[PDB]
Amino acid sequence: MTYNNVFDHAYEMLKENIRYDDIRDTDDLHDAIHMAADNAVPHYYADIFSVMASEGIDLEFEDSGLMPDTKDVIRILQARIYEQLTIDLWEDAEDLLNEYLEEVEE
Amino acid sequence: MVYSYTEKKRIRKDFGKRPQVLDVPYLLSIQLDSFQKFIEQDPEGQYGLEAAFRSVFPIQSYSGNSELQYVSYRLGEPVFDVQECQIRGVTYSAPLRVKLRLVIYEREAPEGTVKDIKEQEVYMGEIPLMTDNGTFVINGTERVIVSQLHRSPGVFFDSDKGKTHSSGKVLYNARIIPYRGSWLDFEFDPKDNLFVRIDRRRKLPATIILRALNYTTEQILDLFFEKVIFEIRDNKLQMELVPERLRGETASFDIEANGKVYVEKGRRITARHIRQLEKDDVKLIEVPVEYIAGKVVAKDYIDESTGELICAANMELSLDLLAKLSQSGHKRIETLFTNDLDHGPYISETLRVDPTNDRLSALVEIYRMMRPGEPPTREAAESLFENLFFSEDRYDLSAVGRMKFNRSLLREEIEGSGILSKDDIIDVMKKLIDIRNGKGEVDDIDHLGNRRIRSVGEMAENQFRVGLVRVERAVKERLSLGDLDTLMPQDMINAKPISAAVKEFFGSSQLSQFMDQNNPLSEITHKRRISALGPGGLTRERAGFEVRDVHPTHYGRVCPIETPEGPNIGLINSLSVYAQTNEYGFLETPYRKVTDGVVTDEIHYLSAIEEGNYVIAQANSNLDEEGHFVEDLVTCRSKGESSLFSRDQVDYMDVSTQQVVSVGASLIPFLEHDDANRALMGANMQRQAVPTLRADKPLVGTGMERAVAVDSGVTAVAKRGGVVQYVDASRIVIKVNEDEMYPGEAGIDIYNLTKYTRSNQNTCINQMPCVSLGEPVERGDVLADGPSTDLGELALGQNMRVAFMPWNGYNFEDSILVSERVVQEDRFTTIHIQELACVSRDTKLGPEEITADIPNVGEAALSKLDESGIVYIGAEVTGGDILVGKVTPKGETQLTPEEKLLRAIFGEKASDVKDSSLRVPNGVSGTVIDVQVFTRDGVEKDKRALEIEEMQLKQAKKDLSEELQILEAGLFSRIRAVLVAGGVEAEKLDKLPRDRWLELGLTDEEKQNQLEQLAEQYDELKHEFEKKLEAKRRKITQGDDLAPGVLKIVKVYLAVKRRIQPGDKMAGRHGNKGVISKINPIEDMPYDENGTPVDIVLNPLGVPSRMNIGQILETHLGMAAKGIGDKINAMLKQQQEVAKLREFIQRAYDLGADVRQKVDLSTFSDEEVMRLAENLRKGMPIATPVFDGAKEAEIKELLKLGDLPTSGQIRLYDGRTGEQFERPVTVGYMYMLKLNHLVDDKMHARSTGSYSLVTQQPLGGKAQFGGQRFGEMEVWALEAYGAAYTLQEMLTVKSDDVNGRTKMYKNIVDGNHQMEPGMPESFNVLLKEIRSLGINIELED
Amino acid sequence: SVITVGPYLRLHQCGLPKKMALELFKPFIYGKLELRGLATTIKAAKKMVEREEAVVWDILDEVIREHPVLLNRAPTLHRLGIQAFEPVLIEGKAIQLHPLVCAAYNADFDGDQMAVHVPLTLEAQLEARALMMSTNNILSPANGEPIIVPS
Repeated sequence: MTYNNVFDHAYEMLKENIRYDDIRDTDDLHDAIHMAADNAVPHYYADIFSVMASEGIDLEFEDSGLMPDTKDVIRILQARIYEQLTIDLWEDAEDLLNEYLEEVEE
Repeated sequence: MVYSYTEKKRIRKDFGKRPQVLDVPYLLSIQLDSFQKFIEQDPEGQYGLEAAFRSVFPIQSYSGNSELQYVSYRLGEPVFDVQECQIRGVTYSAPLRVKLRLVIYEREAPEGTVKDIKEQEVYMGEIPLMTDNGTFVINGTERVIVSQLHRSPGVFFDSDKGKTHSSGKVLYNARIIPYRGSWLDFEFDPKDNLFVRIDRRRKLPATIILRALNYTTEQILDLFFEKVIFEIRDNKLQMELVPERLRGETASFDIEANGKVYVEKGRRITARHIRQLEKDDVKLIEVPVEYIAGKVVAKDYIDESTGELICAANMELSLDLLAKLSQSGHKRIETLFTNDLDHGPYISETLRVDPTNDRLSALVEIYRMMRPGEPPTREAAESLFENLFFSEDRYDLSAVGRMKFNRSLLREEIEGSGILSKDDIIDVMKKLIDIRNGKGEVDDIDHLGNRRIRSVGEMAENQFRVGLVRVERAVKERLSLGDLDTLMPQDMINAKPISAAVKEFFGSSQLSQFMDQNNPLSEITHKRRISALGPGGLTRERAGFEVRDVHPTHYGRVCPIETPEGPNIGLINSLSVYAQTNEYGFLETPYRKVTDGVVTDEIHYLSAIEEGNYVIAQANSNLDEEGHFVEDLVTCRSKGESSLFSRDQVDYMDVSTQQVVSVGASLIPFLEHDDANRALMGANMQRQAVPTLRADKPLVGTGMERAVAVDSGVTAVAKRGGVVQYVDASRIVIKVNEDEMYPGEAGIDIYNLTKYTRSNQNTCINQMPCVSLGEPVERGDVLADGPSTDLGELALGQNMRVAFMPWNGYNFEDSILVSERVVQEDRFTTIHIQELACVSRDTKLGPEEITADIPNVGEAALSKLDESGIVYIGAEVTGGDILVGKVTPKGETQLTPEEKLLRAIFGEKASDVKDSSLRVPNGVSGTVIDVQVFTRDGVEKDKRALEIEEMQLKQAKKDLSEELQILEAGLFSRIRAVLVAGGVEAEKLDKLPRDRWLELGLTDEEKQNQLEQLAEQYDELKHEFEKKLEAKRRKITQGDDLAPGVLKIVKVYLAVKRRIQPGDKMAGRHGNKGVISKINPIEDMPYDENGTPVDIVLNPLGVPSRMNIGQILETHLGMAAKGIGDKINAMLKQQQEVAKLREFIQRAYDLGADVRQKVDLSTFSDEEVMRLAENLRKGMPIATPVFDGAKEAEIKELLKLGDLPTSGQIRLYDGRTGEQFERPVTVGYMYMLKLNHLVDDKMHARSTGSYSLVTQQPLGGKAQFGGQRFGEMEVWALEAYGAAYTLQEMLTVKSDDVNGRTKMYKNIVDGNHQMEPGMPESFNVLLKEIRSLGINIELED
Repeated sequence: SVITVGPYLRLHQCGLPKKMALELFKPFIYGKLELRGLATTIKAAKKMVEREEAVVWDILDEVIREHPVLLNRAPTLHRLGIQAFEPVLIEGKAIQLHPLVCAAYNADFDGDQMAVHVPLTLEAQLEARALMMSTNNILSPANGEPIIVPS
């Protein structure tokens, strides 16, 4: 319900970041994903407990290195949204790279 | 100098002290091993595609009695050439010819064949075949799949470090790993009990997985506890004593032995008291009562009166049970043993926790536990138990996993079926209890013996199995009801979904990657790359921060150096030089055998499990010629940590000092004297470099450059070479040697030199010839020189004269000051070839062809174009010039009542409103290279592409005519030789052509033989020539695949020459990058007493922080190398005799320490000395190895020969002030590099452009532009300054207003310079969005 | 662009590339060619920019002569990450920086980038030359230790 809005906002901001930073590889294209992981995440606990209540995100982790180790729950719940957003936006970034080479008539 | 017929021109002075037994490998065994295992067919059913064929076939699945077996997987031919299919933009794949057979059996006929069909070839599968380098092509682009590492099937262990309980208690688990299917794990409880985890679900009870083996609980507990016989016969209460079963026991009561006391209360239980009880034959004696109360009845007992429900499973005995067993009269009572005292009784506790002891209740419980909720239906539980039971299709324990399961349990067999059995889970539980005791240590997670490295063949097989089970699903669908409806040539399997699946897999996201075009050492380290990211390592059951760290198994298997500079640092480990994948899949590095007296020169390949018990000596240790160890205490190691051993306690030895580094960082001399992070940084400098035009050799190398340049495949390697016939700038042909020769295929081989075509990272590839004319070569010798290659030796960058001083500020911390002479030599002038990919849109209405004659174009731009909108080859495009004519089709506008004059002038919108031309976005300059218009079958593009067709026809004729002309010349020689015995008319042969009127009437037997042989051979050669010519003619002019939205795809290669620039992204081999401050002229730079100005000045102040002593020694050694080369150049310019330069070359190549290089002269004399003098006149190629390389004394004794001061402090002057410098500068020579980044490519700050509705995001000034990232912290910095108007521009006017940009542009251009402050058109949008609801916004002060 | 070092141009001055500064002040070039009467129409000024003759460089030298600018790295953890300077034309495509501003920027000269913000209004020029100069801030705004330290 609210995770779809965050997903669409992250897709739009990541498309604008790859449009602006105009890089054309799959090895160095990660700083635009760092732009999407640091901007599209919600700030305080209201939307964080509101987005994770909606579908699209789970508690289990894909990579062990990105999991934080602290006693504050809000840092782990923010890094959860960040890691899930990077995992769900890697393939969409490569799809918009495949659409990106012949999108704008220039 | 007789090794590969190219070292004789350029002798490398090797400083390798330690002896080498094993030579340098092919460096592509990892990429080619799985390919030669997957494609080559094995009649034995293991390790291949035939092994995957025999594991799922034959199947019928519904009452058919008709099996399908097809033993044919050998025939396969590529459809075109590799380079031609790479140019044409088509994927490079080959069909798989599989011949099938079918057997139809009658009803109730065992082993009866009534009908059969024969199929010679069934078209299925289009597999791409890799080349000898390992670059298979999709859509005209080479793709390299990165090899991975995955958790091999076996038995794993982990301690869990007290994670889920957080007190500090360990939790041992034995997670069995299959090849595919469900995973099973065991769990320890904080209350010391066992649980089962299946597919990461909740906790299962313990003994339900083991009592489902058609077993009873009493048999399980009798398998647990052993050999305790407590007997009661007429109130006896006397049992058997066990002295040897226990080492100590707290005796709380008096223990007597045959009328006398043996162990008193609180008596000694020492070795003497045990010996006095064991030496005397003591029968069964009385025990105290309280030993019984701590015991548990074991087996299923029944009384005389009562039956069941007593002593069933873990019944704690009380005072109500002793009277019952005394009334029933039990002769033998089985009680506990307290087995495994180091761990304790744990099975009886799990029996006490688990209420269920029946098998059917266990199946109902596990059937309700797998699903979230299902009612018990008496057949679902058996099906769910069979699904977890080991089978063939749903479960796999193939040869690697079965061998690991045998080695984990100390079994002696290696061959078995891929299924578990009844005793296997019992042995796994026994192994878990054995780890719980302590006999046997817990294996670490990050061993290389636990993780198996998989390559591209296993990945292709694992993806092909999904297509194969789809194929057998289609076969099971087709064989249903199709008894007489087989249709073996008609109703076969559609090969389109499996081709789409293999095209998606070889064009995947994580696995298949693009090969980086810069510095082909980067290519050969992409081909030797092992990463952990992907769908296979996506699960990560046991991972964390420890996986990214280094384990001491990483000694010689992979390298700890080569990791990328991104976030994933520590998880990509490049494979080392000498390591080799075993036949199971694990990595093995070679070790030579050491006997008692001598050292045997043979080598073995050792794995991690072998070296866990073996002893491995160090690499740097003394060894004489015979093999006797002269050192009494050789420093060695046992399990990874170095500790001093004796001379005979080791039986292995390292072959060479190269195994601890891979091929990427083996080009850096003195890796001891550089820091590890800085060596990693130097590897990240060497991973990217554009090729240079001059390509000067590394004067300081390691000897790895020739091996990389001969093993990467970027240069042409001459096979069966010999006398060279003809070499030009595009072709190399070699006359065949008389040593090896094919009967009928003696001929010549053609080497087509690839010219300047576009690569992946916009780089040029070129192949310069090495042998000019008339020189014998060897099979293995090089002939072409690729990008960054100097005469078959790898030359990534170029070296220059370096002055170590602080300058006037132009080198701050690590900046670089260069000279103007480097610009004068056109040095590292990069050549960037980009792609012009034209598009011709096809709509619902209008024509499809894009033609010439586009209006609204000036005649100055139309003069450089030929017909049909293509420019001439050699015309320069600068910015907005037209390379191809873009054409919108004539649809969408012919049914318009308006704009008739616009359709008369500039009809159907042939150009845009206001846009640039479609060549390159603006800011460039450069000429065209090659046009690649490829046509469709029936498209009529002759007027645009007739030139390339005629040119490629002439190239094909010039390539494939010379071999048959040499064969025809040999035919004419045999004509001139066959008529010697009869009718000598050689003057008539030389006078009249055409075989002297075609072999006139000589002696009849020889005449008939000559006419028959010449007619037969001439007609067959003419027919074969016409067949090859017509076949290649049908190959060239044809059609290829294309998207239906476009008609043609025009590819124009556009070369751009980029001059010198102050950014330059310049670096070295030791992790020292820097930028150009200012282009410094020649006359104002320091120079020595001979007047040679320096070429580059870097900053020594970074030296004590970047820890680069190897840079200093490379500098001081390159100084001596170029000094020897300059003395050779002076002897050449003085034109001395051969014998005077000969003694100098001998003294330069023998004087030193024991570097064991037995190269010498008097092999070739009076020739080829001037050639090597002209080769090495620009500098001496001294090869310095990494670990057994140069010392300081070797550098001093070699540098005294070049008439240079020993400390390196060469006194310099000044070019700006002329004052003699104090603190004499150690000048020398360093091998510099230019990276991929360019300062003119990083250009930004677009201007006010049209077609922008919000935030100036579409159509700015760039290639593809977008306006954002002012920042979220810079706004707060402007708040911290107190900037209001700059922040006001950051809010509305400069940032987020359309009318405000026009007003500000009018203010700047008209000269008003009025800001007009306020809240323009953003707060108005806020008011329109707030007042849309039932609440409004008023207006007050 | 890529930041390089400039061993001159006293503290309230830095460098700026030629082909970048020719483009950064394009409406200012248009306005001053309208003011001096050298360009009659706007397309004449757009052609005079494309020709790159000497009087265009004279007008550009009149633009850059006493006009401020902002240099602004992407990590601004504190206020001294963005600093106002004075551009001087440098041959090439890279930016020459004052040597002693590296501790305030917390980065070394290895190819790190810095945005070049042009003050477009007169009040923004006053904000640059009054508050954001490197000569206005000598001490640190958090400790009192001077931020300009030789290295």
